Amino acid sequence: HSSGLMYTVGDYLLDRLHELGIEEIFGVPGDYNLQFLDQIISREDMKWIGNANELNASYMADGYARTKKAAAFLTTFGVGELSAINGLAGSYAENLPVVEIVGSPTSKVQNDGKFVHHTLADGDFKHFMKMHEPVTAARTLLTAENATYEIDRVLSQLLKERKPVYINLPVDVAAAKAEKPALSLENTTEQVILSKIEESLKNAQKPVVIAGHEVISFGLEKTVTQFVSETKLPITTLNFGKSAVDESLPSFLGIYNGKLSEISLKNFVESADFILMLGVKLTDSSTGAFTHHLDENKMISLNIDEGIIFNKVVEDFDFRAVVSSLSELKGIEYEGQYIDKQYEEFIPSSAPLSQDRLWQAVESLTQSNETIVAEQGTSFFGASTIFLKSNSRFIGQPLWGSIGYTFPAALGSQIADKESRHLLFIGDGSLQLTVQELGLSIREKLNPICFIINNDGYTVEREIHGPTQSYNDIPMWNYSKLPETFGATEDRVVSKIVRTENEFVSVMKEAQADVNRMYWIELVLEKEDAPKLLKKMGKLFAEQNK
Amino acid sequence: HSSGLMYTVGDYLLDRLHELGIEEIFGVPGDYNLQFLDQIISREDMKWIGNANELNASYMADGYARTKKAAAFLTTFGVGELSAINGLAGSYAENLPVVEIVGSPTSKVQNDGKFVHHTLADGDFKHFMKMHEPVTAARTLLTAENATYEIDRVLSQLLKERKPVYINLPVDVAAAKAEKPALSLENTTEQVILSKIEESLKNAQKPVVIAGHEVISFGLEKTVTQFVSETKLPITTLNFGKSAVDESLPSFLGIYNGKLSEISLKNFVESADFILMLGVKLTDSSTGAFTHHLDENKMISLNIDEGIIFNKVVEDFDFRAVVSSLSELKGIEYEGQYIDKEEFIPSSAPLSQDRLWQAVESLTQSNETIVAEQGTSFFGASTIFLKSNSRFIGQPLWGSIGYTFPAALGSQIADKESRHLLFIGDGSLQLTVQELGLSIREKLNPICFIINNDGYTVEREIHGPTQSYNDIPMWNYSKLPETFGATEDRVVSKIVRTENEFVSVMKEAQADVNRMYWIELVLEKEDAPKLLKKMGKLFAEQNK
Ligand SMILES: Cc1ncc(Cc2c([C@@H](C)O)sc(CCOP(=O)(O)OP(=O)(O)O)c2C)c(N)n1
Ligand SMILES: Cc1ncc(Cc2c([C@@H](C)O)sc(CCOP(=O)(O)OP(=O)(O)O)c2C)c(N)n1
Ligand SMILES: [Mg+2]
Ligand SMILES: [Mg+2]
Repeated sequence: HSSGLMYTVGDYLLDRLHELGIEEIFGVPGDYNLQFLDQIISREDMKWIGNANELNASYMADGYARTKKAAAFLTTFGVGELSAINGLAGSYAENLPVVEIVGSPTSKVQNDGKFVHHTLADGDFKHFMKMHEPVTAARTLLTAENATYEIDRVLSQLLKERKPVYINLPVDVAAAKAEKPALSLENTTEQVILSKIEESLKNAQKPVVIAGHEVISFGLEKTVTQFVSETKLPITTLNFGKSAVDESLPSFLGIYNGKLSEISLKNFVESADFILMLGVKLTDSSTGAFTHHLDENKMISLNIDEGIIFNKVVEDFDFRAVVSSLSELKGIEYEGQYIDKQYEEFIPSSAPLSQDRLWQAVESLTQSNETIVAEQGTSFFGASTIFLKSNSRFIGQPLWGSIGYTFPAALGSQIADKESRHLLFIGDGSLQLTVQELGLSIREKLNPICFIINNDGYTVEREIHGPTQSYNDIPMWNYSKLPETFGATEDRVVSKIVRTENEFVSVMKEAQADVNRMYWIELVLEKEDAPKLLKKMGKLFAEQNK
Repeated sequence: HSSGLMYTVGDYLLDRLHELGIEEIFGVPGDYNLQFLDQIISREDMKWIGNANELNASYMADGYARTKKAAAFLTTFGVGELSAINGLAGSYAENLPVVEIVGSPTSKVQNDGKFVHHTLADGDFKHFMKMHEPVTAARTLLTAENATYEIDRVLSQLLKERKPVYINLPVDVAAAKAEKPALSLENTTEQVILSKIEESLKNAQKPVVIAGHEVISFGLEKTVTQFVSETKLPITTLNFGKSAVDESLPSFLGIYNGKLSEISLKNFVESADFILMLGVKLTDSSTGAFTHHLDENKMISLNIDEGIIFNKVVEDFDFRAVVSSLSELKGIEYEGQYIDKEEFIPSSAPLSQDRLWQAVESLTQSNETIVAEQGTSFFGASTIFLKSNSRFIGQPLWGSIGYTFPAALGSQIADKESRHLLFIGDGSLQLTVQELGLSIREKLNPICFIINNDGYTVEREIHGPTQSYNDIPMWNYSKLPETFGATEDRVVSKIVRTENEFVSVMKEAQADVNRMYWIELVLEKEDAPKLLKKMGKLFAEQNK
């Protein structure tokens, strides 16, 4: 004790999760995990945060992982795990270190082949783990004797690749005896790679660094930011991995998005004489539908699973080790120009809110040490191009792109860093998929600023195909009234409806000033209104489907 | 004159769905399915009914299947289909004929291995179909050259087994040319089975029939009901397959649930000299945690996959064909007795669980469908005797909480003339509440009871009665319809606390066929119906 005044498999698992930095476990209870849940409740160093449903729990764990750099959630066998699998798939796609724990029937029930609840009544308890093979880096069915090695094996794989892993935990196994961990869980080609990077950077007249999502996966943002700060090297990111570096760096150019990039940024990146890509994946939504021009002949790219050194593929290196050794490089100093930074100002009028003006206002009014979370739809595509301030971050999911993700994800991220004020931008259509975590937000007394874009349906989809087709319409809820209906009082959540630019600035300032309450702001915009980038990207998506 | 002087693969699929009797398609749009969606919207013979999310869409299609006897839903590649997979798993477990259509990127995009949205950015577009293998009877990724063959193959498997099937439909493939279908979709072993059943029923002095969920799967309820009515044979069902026969039959004994059965029913079933089981599976929640006593030496059981004739296994038979030939058997008439069959008088007393289900039993009418969610609702409602032409939807094998709300709406869409009564707990409603918008848009008139007992009471009864994980955030449930956009001409919302209030509101609801009823029932967290008090401890022992 600080004052100076049987261990089980369940304790071992929880101790290892604590080592990973996890202080909160998400999910939904079931009879097959209640005894292990008791162990979670008893922990002084970690909190159970129960969700309304398992898909939302998986999304929430993903957001938490993006900020905390590790996460865990708990489901019940069959019905819980299968409800969550789309969230885990997203975590695999965008490479987030999430542990799913699945409580399963006792070893004896499984071995007896009993037709119990949450099964297909065929006595086979292994179908569901098999179904997770494509979306997990490692998976295990624990036994009393295998538990400590199996837990360590799969969590070591989480540390190695920062992809999700899967632990099936039978009821009786969690209660079985174990002993405390003895040790914690935590170069030639690597040194060659560093020498070639050093040589290339020093010889380059116009170098450019491109940082991506795998930097975020490994929590290497501060490391890359420091490297770029010290060397003054020009840097850009895709919208996939936005905030992989601090956007207040003087050498940060903006977001490269193929032919949809700002012209001066596009010209700079595409005329660079050397390109260093760190943890980047080029996807449709992050390259203006594959209209990027990045010359492999002038490039060294480093990813988790491979590196390409001027066209030579290498696999025998550690991505984290190489990136962390970049500030052993001395004497690299860019002496050229960057591009002109446009002046950021927003002067409101009484005009009704429009998309392009909305994002101009958000850019101006967002502060340092805030996290912007933006949903697929007008929100992602508008917010993607805003210049973030010092120590500010971004969460978007452009590869997996599961609408509804951002609401639970914003809440998980907000729990992960209570000192970083989260601003959520989510569409009306997207909120309807995951709205039930509003209850959790109230119970946990979270204080994010949530903006719900009521544009009477799926505007991003209207921009791609069938602008006046009925399938792009949704039932209109009274969005501003949701907190009250879900049990919130005025001293917990402040709810608003905003129609004009003047109203938006007033509420935004009011919300930003009041750090001790959650804000729930219904923004009314026209269904035909889309931000400039989305008007362009919509037609590219449409072309891709022809 | 005086002088003497196109059809596509998408259309083909929709024509086949029409053939299956499907008039509504559920789901959620995505760019990879919008052009196929245009084809659905254009149809005169079926309607797109868009859901809030895909899990709910799969649940809704399942409920629709239970009543309509076939169903379809549409998702987008990756994110849509994986969101729905728990619903499809439940349809596989409980054997419902649901078709999932997944809209996927163009064949060119797939062949080029492009890193497009809703993928793992590895160029592989086959992972998600593989993930469906254990929960589908058949699956296909359509090409322009195999599309009609493959549609017919998988829909024929749906007809054969009545389990869910899966069709991945690339954008360009749906728009590819096709020709209208040339053919419609559709032994001694069966004769021996029928003869052995006939002989056993002829010679039996105390036969009993047990009907199960696979009867519901094949739409054989009326067939089995007719057979039992003609022969006067004693019949029971498990709670898994409740309403596989009409419960108003004179020879309907009640629900057999192992040692938790009513004593006279248990004694009757377990002393029968011959047992005929039709489409039954014995599961923990449907046998009082495996405390049933059914002697295979006295039994002929028929299932979709397998038949057992006095311990001898048979497989070369058509389950539907055999069940459909039972009314042709002769010299079968039961001449014995059954088992012996209180007026419900309400008071101002606060609502309690056992009294609630007594009231429901007394007030339920003919031509209703009762839907009951895992929790106090299922365990209470499962023993109510249904009136004539009334049905039940419960999911005791798969047991996914939240299922019943979308399922109840889907079933209600499937049969507009059966008034649906839903009993769902507060904890369960919180998983699937967003389909309230759909119910309002579609002007559905079910009667919905939400059991507000301040958390997960069934779980409290199993383990940790005062542990914080059994608590949930309390919503103002009665206010949900209003907040989701309902007006008073569409939904009537109320909070009910007493027995008098309950009888009044249920009667009021049943009398008003033109509006939806949304009724919050207030009960204590410690209160559970008698069956659940027992089952809670049996689950606890099962997890030792
Ligand atoms: C789980 C799921 N289902 C379906 C989709 C398809 C889809 C998107 C594809 C393109 O990813 S964008 C979109 C509409 C989002 O509408 P909104 O939230 O109202 O946003 P806004 O009106 O501001 O554009 C859908 C349904 C998806 N991405 N994820
Ligand atoms: C999708 C999902 N998640 C979790 C469970 C576990 C579970 C049940 C296991 C046993 O199936 S029963 C139950 C509580 C239901 O609570 P309620 O709806 O408030 O019902 P009541 O309070 O009336 O008992 C849960 C969470 C489940 N069945 N399905
Ligand atoms: Mg919208
Ligand atoms: Mg409850």
